[PDB]
Amino acid sequence: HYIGDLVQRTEVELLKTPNLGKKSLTEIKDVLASRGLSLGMRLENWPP
Amino acid sequence: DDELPVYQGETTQTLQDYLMWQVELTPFTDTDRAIATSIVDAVDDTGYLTIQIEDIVDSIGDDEIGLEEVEAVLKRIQRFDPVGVAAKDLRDCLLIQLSQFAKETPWLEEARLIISDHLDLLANHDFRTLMRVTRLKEEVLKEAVNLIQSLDPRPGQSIQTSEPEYVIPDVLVRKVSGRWTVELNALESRNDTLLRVSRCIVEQQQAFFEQGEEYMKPMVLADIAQAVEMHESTISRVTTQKYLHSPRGIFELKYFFASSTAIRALVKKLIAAENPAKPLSDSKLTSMLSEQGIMVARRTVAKYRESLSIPPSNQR
Repeated sequence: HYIGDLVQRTEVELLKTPNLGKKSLTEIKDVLASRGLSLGMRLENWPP
Repeated sequence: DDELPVYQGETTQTLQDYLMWQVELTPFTDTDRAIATSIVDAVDDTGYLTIQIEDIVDSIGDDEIGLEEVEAVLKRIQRFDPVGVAAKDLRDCLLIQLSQFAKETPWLEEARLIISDHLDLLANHDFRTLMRVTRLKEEVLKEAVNLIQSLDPRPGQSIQTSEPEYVIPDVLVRKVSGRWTVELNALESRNDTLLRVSRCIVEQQQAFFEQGEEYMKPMVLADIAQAVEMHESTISRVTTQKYLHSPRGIFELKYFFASSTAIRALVKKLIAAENPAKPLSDSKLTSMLSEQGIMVARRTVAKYRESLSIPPSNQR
């Protein structure tokens, strides 16, 4: 849900799940390349 | 040696240095860091120009690595400190600089995306027909354009050019009776004597070219080579190294040794009234020059007036 829980993952961890392939990883890399830029942190905690 | 402030250096930071510093600190992969380092060198002291994209992609030597990977990475690089960085074409520069308006800007977000994304090529002259394209009227569009005109261009904030690179002059021309008189202000001894002779040749140039006249009277290096009997290349070298100083229009005098310069002055006079016609008529001016006796016939003398960032051609 939302962003953060998605934003921290290594591409080596995300690359292997069904249906992603190499294309969708670069797709989310392009979409999330704007705004957040992040694709990682250890952060702190969560409000919800 | 050491224990003193030898001119060891400063290690300042340019824009590419700083961008690379900014890349060091962001969560790029092994490859993406190679694309990033590949883009930040492509960037210029002017910002906007990231030059050709497909050469960025092809420079990596295939093996996979599509266009989209450099595109995303490229966007994120475009997002680093000086707001709009790199990108291309200024359009996408203003779209990235416009990417963060906080979205709480009234009327600006939408209108600014329409104007800046597309049709901005016609916004150069004025609004006019564009007002009918976007259906906007009055100050609704004018305020958005106030924001677009309030953006600035690219980087050139990093800069790191504190050095103005001053002239320091070399020889002072104290102005006499509507002209100029030398004074030279401000082996090794033989080199100093040669520099003094170069100042003497500049004084001969005072006699070679009229100061008061438009531009400078046409002269040949054979005159200065006639006076002291020195070789042409030597005199041109002295005038090329040192820069003559005069109260008005001081210059290395290398350009001082009335020819094309008079035509440039005539072109400047034509430019003053050239404002009425955007296209301009250097060819017509060439016909006027031929009538004046110049005999210019749509020549580069007229073309030079039609060049040099003239309204001519560009307005057309």
